[PDB]
Amino acid sequence: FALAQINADDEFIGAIDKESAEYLDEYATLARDISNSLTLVKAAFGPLER
Amino acid sequence: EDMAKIYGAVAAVSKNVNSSVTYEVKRGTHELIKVPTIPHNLVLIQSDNGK
Repeated sequence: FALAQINADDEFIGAIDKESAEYLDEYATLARDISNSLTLVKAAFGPLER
Repeated sequence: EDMAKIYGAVAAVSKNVNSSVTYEVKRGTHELIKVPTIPHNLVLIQSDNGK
């Protein structure tokens, strides 16, 4: 009923660009940690038995 | 640095193996005492006149 039109301010636009840089760094960091953890599991632990 | 962390963790797992055990076998063993004198129970009873 009271839908508000979206206004794209210059300050808001620059904020998104900063987030894209931080999102990109976060994804790259996560990918390295996953690769490290996958290498660690294979070398250290074998299979479980009952 | 990440590989140094990973290799060290694997080395710790390899060092968790057990070599052997050691214990002392003593059950059933007792100490012995030494008796100095033989317990004789003999007494000589004689009359006053020696009869």
